[PDB]
Amino acid sequence: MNNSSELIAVINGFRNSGRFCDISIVINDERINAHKLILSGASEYFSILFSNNFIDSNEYEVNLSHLDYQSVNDLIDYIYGIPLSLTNDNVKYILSTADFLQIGSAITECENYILKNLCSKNCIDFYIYADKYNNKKIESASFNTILQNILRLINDENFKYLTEESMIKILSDDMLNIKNEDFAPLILIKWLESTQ
Amino acid sequence: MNNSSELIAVINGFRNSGRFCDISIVINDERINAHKLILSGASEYFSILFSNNFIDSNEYEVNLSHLDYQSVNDLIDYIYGIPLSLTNDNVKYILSTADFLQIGSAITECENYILKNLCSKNCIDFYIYADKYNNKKIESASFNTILQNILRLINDENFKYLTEESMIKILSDDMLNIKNEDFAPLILIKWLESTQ
Amino acid sequence: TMDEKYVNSIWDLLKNAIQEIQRKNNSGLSFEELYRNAYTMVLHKHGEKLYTGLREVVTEHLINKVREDVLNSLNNNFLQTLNQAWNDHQTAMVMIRDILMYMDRVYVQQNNVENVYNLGLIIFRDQVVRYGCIRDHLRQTLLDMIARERKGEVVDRGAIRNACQMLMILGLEGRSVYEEDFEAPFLEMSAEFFQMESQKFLAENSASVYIKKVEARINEEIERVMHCLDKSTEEPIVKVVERELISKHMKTIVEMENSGLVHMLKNGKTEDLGCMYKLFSRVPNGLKTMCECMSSYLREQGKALGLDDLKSRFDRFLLESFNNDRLFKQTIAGDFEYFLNLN
Amino acid sequence: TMDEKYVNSIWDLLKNAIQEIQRKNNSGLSFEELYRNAYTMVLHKHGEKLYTGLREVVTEHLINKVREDVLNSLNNNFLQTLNQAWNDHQTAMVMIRDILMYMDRVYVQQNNVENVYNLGLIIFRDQVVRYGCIRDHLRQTLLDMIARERKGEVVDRGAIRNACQMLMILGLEGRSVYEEDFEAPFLEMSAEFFQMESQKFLAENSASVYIKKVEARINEEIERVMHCLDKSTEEPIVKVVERELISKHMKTIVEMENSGLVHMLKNGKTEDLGCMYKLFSRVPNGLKTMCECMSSYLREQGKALGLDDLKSRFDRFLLESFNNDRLFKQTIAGDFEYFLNLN
Repeated sequence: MNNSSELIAVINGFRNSGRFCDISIVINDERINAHKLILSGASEYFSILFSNNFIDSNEYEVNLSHLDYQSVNDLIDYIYGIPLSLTNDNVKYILSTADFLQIGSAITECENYILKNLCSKNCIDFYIYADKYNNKKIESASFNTILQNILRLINDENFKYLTEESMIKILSDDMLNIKNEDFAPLILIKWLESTQ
Repeated sequence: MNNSSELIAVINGFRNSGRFCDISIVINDERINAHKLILSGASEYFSILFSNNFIDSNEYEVNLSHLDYQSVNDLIDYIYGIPLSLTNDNVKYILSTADFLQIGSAITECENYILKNLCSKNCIDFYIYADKYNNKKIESASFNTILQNILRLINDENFKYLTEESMIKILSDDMLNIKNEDFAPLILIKWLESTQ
Repeated sequence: TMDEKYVNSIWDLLKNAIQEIQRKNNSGLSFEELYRNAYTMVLHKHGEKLYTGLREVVTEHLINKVREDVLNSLNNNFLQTLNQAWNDHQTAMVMIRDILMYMDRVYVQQNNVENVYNLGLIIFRDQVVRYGCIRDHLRQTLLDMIARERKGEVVDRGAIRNACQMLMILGLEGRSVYEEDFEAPFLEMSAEFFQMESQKFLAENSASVYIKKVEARINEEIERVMHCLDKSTEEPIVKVVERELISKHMKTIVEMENSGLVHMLKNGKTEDLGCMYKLFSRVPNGLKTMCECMSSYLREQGKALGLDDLKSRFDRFLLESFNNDRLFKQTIAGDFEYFLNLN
Repeated sequence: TMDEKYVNSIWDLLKNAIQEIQRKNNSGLSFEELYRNAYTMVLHKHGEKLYTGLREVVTEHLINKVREDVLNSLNNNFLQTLNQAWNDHQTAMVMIRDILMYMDRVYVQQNNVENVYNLGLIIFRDQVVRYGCIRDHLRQTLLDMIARERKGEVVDRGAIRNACQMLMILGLEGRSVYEEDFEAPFLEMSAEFFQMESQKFLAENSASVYIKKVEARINEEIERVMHCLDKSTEEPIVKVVERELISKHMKTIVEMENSGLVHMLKNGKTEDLGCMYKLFSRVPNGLKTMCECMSSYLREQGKALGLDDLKSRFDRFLLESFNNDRLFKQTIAGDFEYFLNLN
């Protein structure tokens, strides 16, 4: 039998109790107590951090104030025996933090959720996100989902946030789902009306 | 997805490397390096040991010379991502050590293997074992398997090791698989001939 | 017998250790060494001496020391001394279960007896908490604090919270101790208070003011349970409030001169009549009393009379105040069929 | 452009850090701070400056410092200095991959280029190990040590083991570097030694002694591979031993006067004839040569003769020495059918 799931539950029980905790994560004013070994196993950032090769290797406190608290907290819960409660609103921020901390187990679960739930109302927001965080995997997928719902998205609320360079990339050549071969200038008019 | 099996593999990788190891187990002249948190999660002996309530709580070395080395080593491997390679010869010693260290995950896997592989050639040895280690679960099962193979076991090699009190318990009342209602004194003769 | 003198000597080593944990001298105790002595004792079929011995040592400590410390504090910080005694017992029993863990996993499991934790709870319950003078004083202290808070005084809610949570745990995953020692005399004392307060409100307040005052007491008693007691007491106390203030005065509330149901139907106090419906729906025969008083007024007004003005008015009361109840609907419809029978 | 001067400045911070790791001054370097600079560089599509820059810094260190340290040690502890340079490069590249981890997980993954570890191996291979004078000296040092050990001298096997394991890793999960730089001239040098040793043994030893001496050399060359080289060299060296000592002298070994196969068949040296069968089975046309020489002797003896004595003797050789081979069986049976044809 496999007792890996039973063992992690006792370790998570020790984490809540404060037992064996040899590391603390500080995000502005919030504190999360965990174990050096557990964080190093799932996240490669902590593995390279506690490698005894740098000045920051032998410390009790780690400052990660530039990252979202609820994102970091849920990611530590994911490292432990708690499954990730993925929702369309938080997945955007959980992926960014997982990409920085380089956790393979969480980066895949977030990407798979985004690709699966890539709707017409979502794709418009996920493209600008992947264009900022250099995620070419989601950047290409959100672009394809925008192109197949182009005439539905020109009237959408999030259409104003799309950059000038992004508009050129969309109209550039082909694959844009337009039945009439004269919709392209009308799409440009709607963008110039929404952005002003 | 569940990444509990992936996480324990990295922790076992750190264990072999010597990373985060804050405890050492000494058996006569042999040494096993592990983590305080991992041993406390599966074995309740280490959990009560590293509880900060005793003099032995804050130490780097634990002396367990009264236990079998290969048994302790394989049990630590069982606490980590390595499955227990159970065989009729080592299961006798792995259960004894697992009972002392009070590991629930290993005590069940060993008992289930003993009950499953309880043959006529095995039961005779497992009874004397359970009579010494006060294991009433296997003691009753080995007794039933001896009683159903009584006439086959009177000629067996391990028959001489059965105590006088054990012989009285077997012949005491019923359940002994004997077709003729006059085999009981002949069984006593074979015991007095084997033990002399 | 060698072992009859040897096992009695190995027990004396474990007996001294348990006594050291009771004195909070666990700091200089070796777990490794003490565990082996308990391990060897269980393996050699001498678990009876260890278990019977454990009961006798814990009993000695809770009678001679713990019981006397509580009895010598009956007048000064009683609840604080009893709670400290409870916390010290819990801390001691965990470390006692820690060194005698092999007995707690092998002996008590196959012999089918109470574990170290449960055994400690039984002795602390029978010899301290349920002990004569302490049991009476705990009941008298807790009931007085609730009686003082109801008058308008400030009491230590946390001390009541700790004492109630102690009585719940001592029931061994049950409420038998909390019910007998606290809940039963609490509901008996409360009923006496609610009945006297009912008599006051019926003489110094209006029927409309009374209904709103009962709702205020229902919400006040829910707060006391959630903050000071166990939440399983929420339903039993609400039922006592409902019985003493509504059920025992159902006919009285509706028959109040220039304030009751008849007065509300005349003046057309829609939202005020709805408050009566919300309160009387809680108790049995509550809405039945409201219907009987309504039918008494409706039948007399239809007898005096034209009739389309009464049906329009009573339909407005049915939908807005009585939340379109089928009992109230058949009462109105039944009374209008009676007026057609007259002529 | 601001960023054309800003990104060049943020790179100078990372450039100084990589140079500090190369000097083994990693002790006072902050991972947290250095990781953010590489993280911001990759996110802002400036990974090209970081990757091209990394190659140029590593190239600078391995040409100006590492290459010169090896070239200045060609006469004193060459293998020790080269192995130290190899270990220092491996330790530096791990910590370089450590601070530039975000580039190693995002940039090289989506742009499909070599990782920090593989990039370091290419530059260390092309600029140090495969560099003109070092490449020639490494080949001349390793081959001399093997040539000395074959003569009966004691050599540093561990230094050969480390140098061979270095050449295997530099092939990027392949043996291309080890084969070209070491294996090919090794098999060429060995073949020259085995042929000269063959000429010695054929003049100073018997055919029976020769076969046992070849087996001794086969087992000696297997030991050298297992202890000093890569185990993939086991088959290529054994084949060289087999070709130079057996294949090139097949007819010579069996035709040895008063020592060969004919002499063994006359004297009936069963176990000694079996040794020839075990050695000749390794090479193609080996057992064919043994059969042709056996048929030449068997046909002449049957011609001279009665015949039942020859068949009984040759059946004893077939089962005991020739392990009941079907080729040897049809040769004996075919020769006895020829004697029946004579008369």
